[PDB]
Amino acid sequence: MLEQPYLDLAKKVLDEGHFKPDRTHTGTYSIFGHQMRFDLSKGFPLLTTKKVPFGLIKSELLWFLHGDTNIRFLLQHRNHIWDEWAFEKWVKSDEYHGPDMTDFGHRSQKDPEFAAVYHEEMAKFDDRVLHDDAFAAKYGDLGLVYGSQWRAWHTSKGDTIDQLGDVIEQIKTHPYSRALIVSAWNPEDVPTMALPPCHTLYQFYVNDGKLSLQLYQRSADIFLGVPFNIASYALLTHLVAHECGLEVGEFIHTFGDAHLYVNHLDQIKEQLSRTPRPAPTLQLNPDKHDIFDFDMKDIKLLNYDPYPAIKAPVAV
Amino acid sequence: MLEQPYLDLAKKVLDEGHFKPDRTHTGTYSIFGHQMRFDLSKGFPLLTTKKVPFGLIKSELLWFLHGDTNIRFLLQHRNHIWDEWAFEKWVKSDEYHGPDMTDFGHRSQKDPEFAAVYHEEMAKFDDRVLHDDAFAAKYGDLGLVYGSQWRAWHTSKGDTIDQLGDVIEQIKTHPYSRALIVSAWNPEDVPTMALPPCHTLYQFYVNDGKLSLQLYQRSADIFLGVPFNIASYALLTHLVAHECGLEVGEFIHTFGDAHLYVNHLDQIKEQLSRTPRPAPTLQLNPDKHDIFDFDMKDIKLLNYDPYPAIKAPVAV
Ligand SMILES: O=c1ccn([C@H]2C[C@H](O)[C@@H](COP(=O)(O)O)O2)c(=O)[nH]1
Ligand SMILES: O=c1ccn([C@H]2C[C@H](O)[C@@H](COP(=O)(O)O)O2)c(=O)[nH]1
Repeated sequence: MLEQPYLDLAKKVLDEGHFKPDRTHTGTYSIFGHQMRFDLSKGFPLLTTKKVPFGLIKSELLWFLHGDTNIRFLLQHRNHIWDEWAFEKWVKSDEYHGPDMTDFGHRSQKDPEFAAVYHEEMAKFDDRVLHDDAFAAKYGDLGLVYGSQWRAWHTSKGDTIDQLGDVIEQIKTHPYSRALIVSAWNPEDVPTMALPPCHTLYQFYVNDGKLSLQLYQRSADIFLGVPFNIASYALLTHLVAHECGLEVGEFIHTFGDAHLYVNHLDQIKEQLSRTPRPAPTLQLNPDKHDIFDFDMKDIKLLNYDPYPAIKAPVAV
Repeated sequence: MLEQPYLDLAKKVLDEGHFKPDRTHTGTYSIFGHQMRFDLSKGFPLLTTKKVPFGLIKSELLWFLHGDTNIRFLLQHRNHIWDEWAFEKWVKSDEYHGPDMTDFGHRSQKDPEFAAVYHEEMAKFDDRVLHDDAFAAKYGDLGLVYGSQWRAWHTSKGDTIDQLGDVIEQIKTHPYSRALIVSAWNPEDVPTMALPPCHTLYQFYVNDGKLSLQLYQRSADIFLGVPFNIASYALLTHLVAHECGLEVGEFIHTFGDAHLYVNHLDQIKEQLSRTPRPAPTLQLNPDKHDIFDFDMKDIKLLNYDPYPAIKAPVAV
């Protein structure tokens, strides 16, 4: 079926993936360099071998698409994918008066009581970002997250470039352009970032009237990351095609360091014994065409019928 | 043999490569998305199925390595790879008093006399850049060529970053870093460039004590470009390893738009009937270690024994 390339990457890593020490304190089995591709005319590459929440994907993408850097948008749609990053800022600031929270991610993963204290504090934070406009403005704003690199690349003139909106125009005028690239990697900022963009750079290509996208990920966590990463960019490819009145082609996923955290081995294995089902089908709103103005209800997933979810530890 | 991956890309493009209109006015057969890899412990991937001038590769690389943007360095080593770009600037400037030269590349490819006039003017230019220090400084300096993007990324503070020297330090301190990336793609400059960098971005990786590099090329001309592109980055990988006291691993070559100009079909075909020979062997100077201070005589190619050269039209 459609998702086989994923399953083959997992198998691949389990076999010849070498043990390499990673930034976190968990180990990894990894390979360097891998291309994988999905034919979007065959369906949406949302894994059926485990329930992946399409909502977190759909709302996070619109977030980037709006050039939004404030977590407040995510939280209103019950998306806490980025909470961790806002919170850490809030914690080491002068206005924080409460439990230590140092190394919170590790400490919570290691202490029962702490985790509960953590969720009380993070619960407080999420309420402040939601209601206190000044708080949201001072702590919910991440600054350098995708939607900013995509839609507001700050120039040396202090100006700002809409990389994405710009390339979409070139796609409509010079479809045969071999430079329809959007990059999220800025050398001046990357050395002072908690996490440089994993999704370094992507490229569009148009031939025979159908759109294609190739993403370059410098670091991927197979079991947890990739299932989300694939759906995000396959979805981007759809929306861009919708806008450009083009047909959908292929999503090519190139990798740098593709890895599997050792604390995920049993889970990946169990998944590897499941039989892919017929991939779901995506439906974008026919009437709406400005994908920058698209909202939740304009993107639908039909016939998604996956296997139960596989819970697994997040590495630290 | 070693170069089979190249030959397979060529075969691949000839078979399912679709005809796509390109920027120039020649046509192309192309594919979007391709990974190819070479095991540098097996030898240097300099094609034996046709004589590729290692010198133009070796001297151009040192050029980039020195953060040099002035063509004057190339010309002293009889390298005219970049002349075309300096010259065009010189031509449309106030100080140019001579034959029209408009569209010179095409006009020369189309007129016998013109071509001779062209080579007289370009001969003049090359002598001025070589001897007139102010001329060299005003016309030989390209400004935004690789060695600048690599070793002097201009920041928004007007400052300058040595991307390359910086990553080499991280390789020596955090070998297991999944962010050892050097990028040559700057969104603010790319929309005002004759040719945005084809060699968009590369990534290093270290495991089991041996270095690896993966290059991402957004546009490749199989017959003419790639044979040079491969040797350039395989060589970079060697020098970086030499510096870091590491072993050499693999060169992974990912592609965006890989193409074959139709005016190269007979030539590629003829090459495809040749039988690869044993790949040559590279030797870097054992005593010298600062690769930024390396010069010609510190890099040697042993046992290179290729088939005759294949002359073919440059597309325009
Ligand atoms: O969408 C994403 C975002 C992150 N990661 C992972 C990759 C690594 O596991 C970690 C980033 O590690 P570093 O390369 O920064 O060290 O986060 C993914 O797999 N997918
Ligand atoms: O080292 C190089 C440099 C350039 N090119 C080619 C790729 C294309 O043939 C042309 C650049 O075309 P655009 O993508 O800019 O349109 O130059 C190569 O193959 N190898």
